[PDB]
Amino acid sequence: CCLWSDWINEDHPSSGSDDGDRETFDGVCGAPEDIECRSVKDPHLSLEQHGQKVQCDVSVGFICKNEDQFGNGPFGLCYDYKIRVNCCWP
Amino acid sequence: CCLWSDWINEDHPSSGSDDGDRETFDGVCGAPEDIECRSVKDPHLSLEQHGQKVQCDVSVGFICKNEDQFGNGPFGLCYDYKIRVNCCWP
Amino acid sequence: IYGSGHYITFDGKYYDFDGHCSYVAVQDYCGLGSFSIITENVPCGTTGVTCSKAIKIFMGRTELKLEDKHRVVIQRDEGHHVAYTTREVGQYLVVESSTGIIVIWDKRTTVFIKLAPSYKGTVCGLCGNFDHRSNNDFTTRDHMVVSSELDFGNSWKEAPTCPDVSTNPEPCSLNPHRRSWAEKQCSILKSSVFSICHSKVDPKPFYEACVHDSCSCDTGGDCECFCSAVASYAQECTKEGACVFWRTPDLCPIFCDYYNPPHECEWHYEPCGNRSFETCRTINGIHSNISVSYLEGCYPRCPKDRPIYEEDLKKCVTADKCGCYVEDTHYP
Amino acid sequence: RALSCQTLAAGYYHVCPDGLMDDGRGGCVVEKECPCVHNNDLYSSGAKIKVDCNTCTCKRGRWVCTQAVCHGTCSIYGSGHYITFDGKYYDFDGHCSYVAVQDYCGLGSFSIITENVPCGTTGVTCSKAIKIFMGRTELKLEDKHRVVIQRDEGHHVAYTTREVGQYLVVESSTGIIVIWDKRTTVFIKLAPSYKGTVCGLCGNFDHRSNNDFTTRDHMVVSSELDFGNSWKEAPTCPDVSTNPEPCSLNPHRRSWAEKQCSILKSSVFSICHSKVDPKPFYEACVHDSCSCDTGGDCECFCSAVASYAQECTKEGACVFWRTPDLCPIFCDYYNPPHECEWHYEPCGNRSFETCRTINGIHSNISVSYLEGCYPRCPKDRPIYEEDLKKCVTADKCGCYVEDTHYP
Amino acid sequence: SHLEVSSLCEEHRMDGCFCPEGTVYDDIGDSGCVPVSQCHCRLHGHLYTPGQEITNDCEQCVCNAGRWVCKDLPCPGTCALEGGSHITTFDGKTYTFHGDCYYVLAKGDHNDSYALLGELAPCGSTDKQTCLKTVVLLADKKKNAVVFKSDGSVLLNQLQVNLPHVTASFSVFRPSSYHIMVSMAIGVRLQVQLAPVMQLFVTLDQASQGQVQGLCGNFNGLEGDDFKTASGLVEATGAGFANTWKAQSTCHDKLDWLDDPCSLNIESANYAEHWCSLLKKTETPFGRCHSAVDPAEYYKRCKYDTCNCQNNEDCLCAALSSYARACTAKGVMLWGWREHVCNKDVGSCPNSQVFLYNLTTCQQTCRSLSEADSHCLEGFAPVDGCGCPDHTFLDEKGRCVPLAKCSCYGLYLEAGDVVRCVCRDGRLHC
Amino acid sequence: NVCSTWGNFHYKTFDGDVFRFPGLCDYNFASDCRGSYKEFAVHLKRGPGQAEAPAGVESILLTIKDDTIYLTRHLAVLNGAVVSTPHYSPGLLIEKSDAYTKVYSRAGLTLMWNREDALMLELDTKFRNHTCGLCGDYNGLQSYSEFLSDGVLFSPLEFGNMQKINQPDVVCEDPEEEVAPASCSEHRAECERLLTAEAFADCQDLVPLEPYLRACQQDRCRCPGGDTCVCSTVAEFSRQCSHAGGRPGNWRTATLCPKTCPGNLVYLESGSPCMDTC
Ligand SMILES: *[C@@H]1O[C@H](CO)[C@@H](O[C@@H]2O[C@H](CO)[C@@H](O)[C@H](O)[C@H]2NC(C)=O)[C@H](O)[C@H]1NC(C)=O
Ligand SMILES: *[C@@H]1O[C@H](CO)[C@@H](O[C@@H]2O[C@H](CO)[C@@H](O)[C@H](O)[C@H]2NC(C)=O)[C@H](O)[C@H]1NC(C)=O
Ligand SMILES: *[C@@H]1O[C@H](CO)[C@@H](O)[C@H](O)[C@H]1NC(C)=O
Ligand SMILES: *[C@@H]1O[C@H](CO)[C@@H](O)[C@H](O)[C@H]1NC(C)=O
Ligand SMILES: [Ca+2]
Ligand SMILES: [Ca+2]
Ligand SMILES: [Ca+2]
Ligand SMILES: [Ca+2]
Ligand SMILES: [Ca+2]
Ligand SMILES: [Ca+2]
Ligand SMILES: [Ca+2]
Ligand SMILES: [Ca+2]
Repeated sequence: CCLWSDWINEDHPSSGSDDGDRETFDGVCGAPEDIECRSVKDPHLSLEQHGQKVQCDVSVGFICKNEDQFGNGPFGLCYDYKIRVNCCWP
Repeated sequence: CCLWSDWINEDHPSSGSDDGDRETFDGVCGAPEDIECRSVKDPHLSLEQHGQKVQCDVSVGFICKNEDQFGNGPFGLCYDYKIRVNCCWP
Repeated sequence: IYGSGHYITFDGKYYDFDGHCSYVAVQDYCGLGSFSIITENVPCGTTGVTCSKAIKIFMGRTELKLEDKHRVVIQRDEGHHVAYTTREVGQYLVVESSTGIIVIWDKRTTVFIKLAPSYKGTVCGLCGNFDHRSNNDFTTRDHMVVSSELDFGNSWKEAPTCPDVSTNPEPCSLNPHRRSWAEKQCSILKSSVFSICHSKVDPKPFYEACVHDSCSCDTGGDCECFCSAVASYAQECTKEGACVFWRTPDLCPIFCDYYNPPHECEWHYEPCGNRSFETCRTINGIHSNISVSYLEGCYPRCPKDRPIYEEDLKKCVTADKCGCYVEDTHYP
Repeated sequence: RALSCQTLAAGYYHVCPDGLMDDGRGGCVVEKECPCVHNNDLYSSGAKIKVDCNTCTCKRGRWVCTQAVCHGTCSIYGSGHYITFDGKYYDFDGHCSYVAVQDYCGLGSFSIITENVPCGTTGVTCSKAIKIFMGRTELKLEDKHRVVIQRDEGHHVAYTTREVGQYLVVESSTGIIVIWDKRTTVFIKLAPSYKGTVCGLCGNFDHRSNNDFTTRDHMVVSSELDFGNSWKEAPTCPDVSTNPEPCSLNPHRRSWAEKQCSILKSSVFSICHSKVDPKPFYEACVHDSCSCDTGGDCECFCSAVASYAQECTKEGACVFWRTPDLCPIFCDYYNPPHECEWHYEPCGNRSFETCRTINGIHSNISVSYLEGCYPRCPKDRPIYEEDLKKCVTADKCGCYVEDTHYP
Repeated sequence: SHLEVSSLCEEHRMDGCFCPEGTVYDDIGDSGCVPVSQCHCRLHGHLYTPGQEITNDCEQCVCNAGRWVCKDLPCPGTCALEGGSHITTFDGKTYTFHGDCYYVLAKGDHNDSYALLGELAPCGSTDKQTCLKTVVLLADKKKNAVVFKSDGSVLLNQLQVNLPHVTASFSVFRPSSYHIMVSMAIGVRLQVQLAPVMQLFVTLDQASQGQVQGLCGNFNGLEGDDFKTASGLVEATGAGFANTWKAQSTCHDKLDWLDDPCSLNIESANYAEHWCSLLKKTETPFGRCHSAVDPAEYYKRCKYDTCNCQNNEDCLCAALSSYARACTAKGVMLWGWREHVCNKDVGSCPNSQVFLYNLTTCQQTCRSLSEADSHCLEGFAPVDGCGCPDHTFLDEKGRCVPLAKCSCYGLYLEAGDVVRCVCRDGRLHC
Repeated sequence: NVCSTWGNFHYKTFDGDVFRFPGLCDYNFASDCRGSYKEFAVHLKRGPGQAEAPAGVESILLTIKDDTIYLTRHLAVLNGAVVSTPHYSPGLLIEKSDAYTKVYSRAGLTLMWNREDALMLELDTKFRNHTCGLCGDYNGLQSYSEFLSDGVLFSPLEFGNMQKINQPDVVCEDPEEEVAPASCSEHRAECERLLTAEAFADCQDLVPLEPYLRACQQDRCRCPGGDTCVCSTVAEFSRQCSHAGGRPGNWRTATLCPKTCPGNLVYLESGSPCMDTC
């Protein structure tokens, strides 16, 4: 019993106050096995085909910072991301 | 050099997605000394004169949950809170 | 099709679908065909609800398109040219066809399609199949009757790369601060102003549409989302026999003396349309096949030295000097 | 040496012959017949223009104007915008009751109070009620109507309330005039006898604007927020510690606001661009439309575009900016069923006979620039009785005693 | 504090704890119904006792019974011409012009006294990219013309001069090679900035109040009549007022521009947002000035000039050095704001001298110690350039040696010469 | 008409004028220099230099009258947000095939770009005497005001450096004048035999031969070894063929620049994109 979770889009670039986009897995699971890191409005692109610089690991979750996206495109904003987590149940 | 911080109102009951009101001290300080726990629209009331049940300590910050305020008043919502932290600098 | 994704089929089934693609509204290419009407639904707001912003009408090889408060002719064929007619009746734009297809459009988001009763059981799309039996209107593109609003509506998208709608949004839950305004403005419908229509049209699905529409116009211009939802109910009231005068200078005002020659006062606000005057079409026998005398708007009351209203210039003219009307174009 | 009738007072530091000089219009002109320029228009000699109460004359390339002292105007409009009697623009978003004007300044005869409440969720406030204290009479402007509170026993300072266009106009016999568009915009006018004898959030009216930020304890500060927080009425009202930014707290409402409010800097208002500066009216309109996020934002918009078009009429440029899609107005609501007398006059300029002015009664200012719907009474009853919005015969109008219409 | 409440009292009377017949209630402190002549005043915090004076901006005030009694002190006024086109008059009143001519910036009204000109011509591609190019001063009964070109090159009556140049009626200094300081005996002081872009700062005494005309206004306290032309009436827009002050008759008339440059250029508007936002965030060394200067209007001009000009970093660093300039005018000096933003010239100082933020005229060589009362010219503002530390004054050429073997200034002799005056540390034994 | 770039830095204005500009920084491709109000602007950004033979495009920036479209190889961004294609807003259609990315605007603009190197633009006849980009002006006159402005004849290398865009952080060096090589006329027989084949029958009267064979001359002698520069010019000849209205035939054999697609998806020229899909 190691079913995947749902998609969690609980933050936005044009809202919030964390100056970017951060998606964490609290309220669902404690220590995951795997994490999937995709975008909302075009979900087949990898993280290397967006060109933005993020970190998305099983330890803390997802982090995008708007200050890191300076000089990359002409807009300088995070895209809208969403995540799954994989957790095993007895 | 142990100056108080500012007031941090970075969450609201009628917004967000944490089902209440939670104020944490990240981005300002790592391990505080003291924390002050007041309300926005009437800031001289103690936490025992609001009647809502909260936890507000130096470890994790401030937590109000809308499910804990059932049966207390006729409205059942958290009030709008704000915090200071005390940290010492060399 | 009206507001933030509300539907009523030809057999009278109400549902909600908030899709972001192009969708088949009506066609008779149903499993070869003669028309197709497409709707283009885009996000209007930030909550994920969508509303209709363009209509494409395919009749044979002619393609009209209703876009930016005007009609555009695209690809007029060589010698076939299925006879259609475009005129403006009140606040709405009305396209009619000689084959029995009638599209009525309030230039923002509300569309009314009408079909002659020769199209019984020969259409499909998001409007059903028009066979006077409403427990099969959720037939998908592959001829399967489903019970979900979201498996039916996701099968009539035009492009395969458009996404699937997996839930319907709740705007008054995603905008808690806009609920108190919406439920107070939209309570005109259940009030004593509309109390003549309360026994003739059920106000309850029009109250719920108005609150759904006003909680979700959160990017700008929400008093346009409101006044359209109150005029969808007052239109049914006129159609059933109850003329209600609901607009005031503070609530949804209308500006009909804009059209007057400088201070000669001929354009009046007729709140329920019911006036039959002489145009320069109907003086030469030309008549429509339905009754559009219930459409709200500003109507002329031409004087007694030129009592003939020429429609394509909004001018009252003498019965001799109006125009030509060949190939759906006004020639002076 | 090539003079130009515009560089007379410059000094000629760094064509026409000797004697003659250019005029900016054409050929070479003597110095005596030299024209005058005012707001990018060229006026020949002996021309007459008016400036707000005075009359000028182009004499010898210079203006010769009369010296009378005009009324002074304070403004309160939108989401916390002010203009003082001496012409100082600032922003203050306070949530209490505030002194707008009074002469109890350090004993007194009037007081005008504004009641500012939060309109939105971003923390900006707008004005929703006006209280006028004249002696012992208290008016109150609230819920689109005037209310009389505490009319005194035998003093009863003579005031008058009538409705001119879309606004409500209170006037007093002592020189105090309040003009109110029934939502958020207020205009206070004082007769020039009140020079240097008032205080509040509107300044002190002494034709010198670097002391308008005098606090209640008679101290000139440099902050908008130390000045405005000192004119609150209750001591338990909080202090405003920063001014909000609505288009930063609502990023999704910025694109609509900056596109709708760009009518002011467009070719529609291009006759007024040389006579009134559109730039502080563009910034007020965008600040107002990003912050009406709880409901009814097309009312916050149409008021900000009519604050600019009112100045344009007042300076001599009538602009017709409303369409059936942009801010429509409904003036044939008031007609007797299909007899068409109420017309939209976009710039007010019409002087018809009421049943006050047929009996000598006249005002002390000119309110013939106020937008709204005006009557055009027929020729079998050409006298407009104002307190019922009816055209009547000159005999059967009313009484007008103690500010009440008696038929 | 709120006296005379009962004259506007729309309530009836009830019970509760009150005051006696006189004896108003203490709001500012914490006591009870104290007498009226014991009311402690307040001023952003401190609880001033009734009688404690204070020295404010341009006035001094004493705490009377609850209210302040203030009395005026003499204080100057400053007209600024920053960017290519941002005029700030003597009475506030900031406006944008974009001209192409010589313009009268300030001149004395009597018949002669002085006249200060200035060229505002296009420097970039379009007409909306203008720059200051030449400052012309017509002083000493308008018979002496002084010209300040935008490469240094001060020249008097079409002839180059060597700096310093001290005369009887005026004097021109150059303390930091990108800064020229001009003082006049009439009461006029000039500061010409030369890098990154040319800017000008003018200072008058308050004796000349209501006695100047130009593009800097008339300096009378009101800012509603600064657009009053020299032929009567007040104009509406800045470009209609300023076409009346052309110093040449053959110049064309200019008009306003109701556009913003950050919409016409999409590539410049992200660079403008990222770097001009440092004036508003508090982690930077600009949040120290937020209690005094209120950067909300410098932020709007910083985005204006950055999106508009062709060399975007020279307009960024000029607009960041004008917030720091107008913050040192109110005490708060920003030591070290050039470490992340505009430090392309900090480390380029020579071998002995370093980059300073408080360089003034009277930190000069030992030749300045020879006069020591002739040319010091107090009353200016400190500027930022290459200079020597708290000791080791500047020698005749090159590095700055310490005080013992500085010089003996006649020609500046070395530290081995005996007249009977042995050359010594600064002073001479004569 | 049509402006176009392709291949190894080949350009083609609205009025012919095929030249070769090897600039690598950031340029203006076409723009509305009317003066009163700018309707559109198309900014081209060449890459860092892919190799000797190909010449890619890193990104395209496009601003139509209110809103900014940013196209890269993998994603399309409208006003800072990623769009799912097709995108149907009522003045702007943005759709993405397997080959091209199209942008259709109501202002009379049509952009079409395979995601490596070929970029073409189409404007209606409203914008005549107003365009000012590297695509020349749109007056209809062959080489009149693009290269001979005030009597002085501009070379194509100094015409391209005039069209540059200054970015306010990066200094990018203009390409210097190379030493004038030999006019490669020793391969005119191979370009004439190849491009006038039987597959290009009903386009010899539509599009000319002399510009696109002149561009074939440099692609044979500047790209030695493999043939990847000659089949981006005849691939551009079969796109100018099928834009005027003609229909070319298949020329790609198994030894003359083949292309591969998965399944039994055969490659063709001039077939309709509207497929019935089961
Ligand atoms: C109303 O419906 C009638 C019935 O179809 C339409 O009459 C047809 O008109 C077309 C050409 O206009 C003819 O080819 C058909 O033969 C007609 N039908 C019949 C039964 O004769 C009529 O055109 C419609 N009204 C309008 C205004 O279009
Ligand atoms: C306009 O101003 C005049 C001047 O004050 C007002 O006239 C005063 O009226 C009051 C009573 O109405 C008298 O007690 C004063 O003596 C009058 N003043 C003078 C100088 O005679 C006049 O009332 C004002 N107009 C209106 C309509 O109120
Ligand atoms: C400038 O400030 C520094 C403080 O670091 C100090 O050297 C001195 O106060 C000033 N230097 C002078 C006046 O030369
Ligand atoms: C300019 O005018 C029209 C379009 O405005 C164009 O057809 C014509 O060729 C142009 N003429 C010149 C001389 O540029
Ligand atoms: Ca966020
Ligand atoms: Ca997200
Ligand atoms: Ca919350
Ligand atoms: Ca909170
Ligand atoms: Ca059915
Ligand atoms: Ca004053
Ligand atoms: Ca002044
Ligand atoms: Ca040409």
